[PDB]
Amino acid sequence: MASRILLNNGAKMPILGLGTWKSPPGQVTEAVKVAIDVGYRHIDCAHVYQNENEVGVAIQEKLREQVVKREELFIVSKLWCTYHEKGLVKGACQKTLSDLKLDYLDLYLIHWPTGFKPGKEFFPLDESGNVVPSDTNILDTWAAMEELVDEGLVKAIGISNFNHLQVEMILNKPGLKYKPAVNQIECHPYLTQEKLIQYCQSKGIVVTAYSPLGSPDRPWAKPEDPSLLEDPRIKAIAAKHNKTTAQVLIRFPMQRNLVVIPKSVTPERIAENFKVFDFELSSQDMTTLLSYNRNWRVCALLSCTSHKDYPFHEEF
Ligand SMILES: NC(=O)c1ccc[n+]([C@@H]2O[C@H](COP(=O)([O-])OP(=O)(O)OC[C@H]3O[C@@H](n4cnc5c(N)ncnc54)[C@H](OP(=O)(O)O)[C@@H]3O)[C@@H](O)[C@H]2O)c1
Ligand SMILES: O=C(O)COc1cc(F)ccc1C(=O)NCc1nc2ccccc2s1
Repeated sequence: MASRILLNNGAKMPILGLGTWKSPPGQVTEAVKVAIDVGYRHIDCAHVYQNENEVGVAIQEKLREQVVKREELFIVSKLWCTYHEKGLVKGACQKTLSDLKLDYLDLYLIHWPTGFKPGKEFFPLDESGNVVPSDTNILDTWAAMEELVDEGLVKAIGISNFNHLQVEMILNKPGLKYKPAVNQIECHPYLTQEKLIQYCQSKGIVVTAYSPLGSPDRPWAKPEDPSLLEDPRIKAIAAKHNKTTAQVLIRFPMQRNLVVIPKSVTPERIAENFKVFDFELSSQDMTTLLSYNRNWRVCALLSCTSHKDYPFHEEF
């Protein structure tokens, strides 16, 4: 298991990164410092997570300490839905750069394929609770992302939560200049994504798996939801390998040629989650884990389901 995967822009991306959604601003600086100390070289960020400044403090301190060189880090962020408008994309990227204390991003993603009305509110709603769309389309937003590459603000661009028809739309964009390097999507044994993954990989697009542990700290969790970390079938595979269930859940996408970005602010877990390069799941383990698919999503917000570009109506 090599540590980095080659992207279609010629750069190499670490297959294990640290997630930062829900990482409290008073804890995430130390979390990222610990992560870098124990070997992480890829951090997954987003403006909408409201903690980029604090993530940036950690990155900058480790650069200043000369624990790691900037060239050895792979920092990812994402353009929020309220910034899809052409004239807002660069400023959104620059705000993220300023908060992260970087002069470039390794990868910048369209966070969701849905544009929302610009403003201070991340989820602008009408009086009945429906998200208010913007009249932007994914193709023009993509052209705006391409400009960021051409101004040196980002080394690679990509997409997130795009279904295969939406990926196809970009691949078929008139005058397409840069193909997406990555599609970052939810993926775990309850949402295995065989079709979308094969499609993306067949086009040379690297897939990143988010919520690989099933996001047990998601704020909308319900008692009746399935629970990966507590699934006796997955625990059994972990026991066989003398690893934790979380370690199995992280190793699983790695063996599908995916990048994976588990989140933690707990130092012991940050370290545990990185110790996944010293064992191998069997082909049988892999197919067995795949067999647990439920088409169950952590991320699929009801208020956005009428947006014309809502991604999860399509089969894949
Ligand atoms: N592109 C998108 O739309 C999108 C959507 C969702 C997520 N993401 C990215 O993917 C990252 C990961 O997904 P996620 O945050 O939803 O959830 P996740 O990584 O599946 O799970 C995080 C949860 O698992 C716990 N945890 C971590 N390591 C553990 C271990 N070894 N043993 C037991 N529990 C453990 C964490 O607790 P503690 O932190 O308390 O240790 C936290 O409650 C996000 O942080 C974000 O960077 C992107
Ligand atoms: O979107 C993420 O990366 C993680 O989820 C969130 C993070 C935040 F900081 C704030 C909100 C969310 C959240 O509600 N995410 C669930 C979402 N589902 C859809 C569906 C269509 C369009 C946009 C969204 S956002």
